[PDB]
Amino acid sequence: MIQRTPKIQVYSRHPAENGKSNFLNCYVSGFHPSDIEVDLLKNGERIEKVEHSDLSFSKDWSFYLLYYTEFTPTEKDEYACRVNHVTLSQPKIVKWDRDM
Amino acid sequence: GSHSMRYFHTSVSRPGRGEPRFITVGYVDDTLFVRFDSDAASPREEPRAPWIEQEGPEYWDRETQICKAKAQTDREDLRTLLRYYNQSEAGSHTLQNMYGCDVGPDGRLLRGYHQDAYDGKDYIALNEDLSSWTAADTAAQITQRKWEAARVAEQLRAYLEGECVEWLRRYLENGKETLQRADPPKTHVTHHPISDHEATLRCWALGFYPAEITLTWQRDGEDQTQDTELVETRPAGDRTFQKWAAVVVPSGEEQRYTCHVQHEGLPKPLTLRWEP
Amino acid sequence: KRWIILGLNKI
Repeated sequence: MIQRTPKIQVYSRHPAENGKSNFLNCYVSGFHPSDIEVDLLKNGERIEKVEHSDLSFSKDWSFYLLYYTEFTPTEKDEYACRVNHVTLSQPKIVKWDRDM
Repeated sequence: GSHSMRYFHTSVSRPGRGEPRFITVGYVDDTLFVRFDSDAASPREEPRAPWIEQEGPEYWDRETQICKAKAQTDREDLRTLLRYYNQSEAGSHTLQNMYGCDVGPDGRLLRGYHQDAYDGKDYIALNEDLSSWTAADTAAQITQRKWEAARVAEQLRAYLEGECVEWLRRYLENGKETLQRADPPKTHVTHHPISDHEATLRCWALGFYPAEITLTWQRDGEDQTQDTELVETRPAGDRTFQKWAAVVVPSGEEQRYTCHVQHEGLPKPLTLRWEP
Repeated sequence: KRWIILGLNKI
């Protein structure tokens, strides 16, 4: 059967401002099958209380999910999303870049 | 403007780990308003938008019962499909279904939909006539023959022309504060040098609803379709969406590049340039 | 409001 690898975007809900509460998002999309593993990372370590949306799909039947958590960005702290899927031989890590 | 209502359903089998998991969500335009997950503690359909909360307890009981019945039929269908495709019982498989209606500004039906997919591939679909089917293969021809015998399309047509349209009109009125408000995008252009010779111009659109939008880069008035990097429109998480488009330009030629923004919330299409 | 079909549309 067919398999489609996920697209991954890491980004904040509002424009990032140090010391200001915000939301860190990881949006996975365009993947099949629907089994997927998504972690949000703070300085290489897994953030604990990450929420996600309910499974849905686009017109071409491919799935999408949004994982999210509250956070307060600083200058020092690095954030990332780590995604594992059957199409990936190893977990893919996408870094948060506050200009993307 | 125009509006849509859609119900999405996914069942995923998991041999050796219990019965298939079933998740369904309902949308009006780009606004999630109901959800149901068979793995929840006490599975019921739950509200996800303020304007649906006012529906009575009868609404939720009947909606919950429909969800549960769909979950059971999907389970039988997944068993059936293993036979149609001569498949083992060892692997995980997926059944997807979408149905809904589109209405125009006058609230009149533009068209209805009912489509299925097995393992991410088109399986069977109701045609635009709301009376005939298109089957993808010989397996789905068996389903078509069954559905034709049981007069399924007739009941679907009655739903799509009747309750789907009428209840979508109701939802649009009750949630008119949000459903009938278009939030225009907030836009800006950023500049990131990559070398001495070229730099990246990125055109941003933030905080817009609904999701539909057009972002285009022009060089000297011609579209840079092939050289534009365009990311998928993404949800901010507060109802609004985001998108950007980037182009790599030779240094000193930035002023020849214009970003054009089309959105429903904008009276005029916007033209933006980078400002040092 | 969802479509009521009562399992008649088995695949």
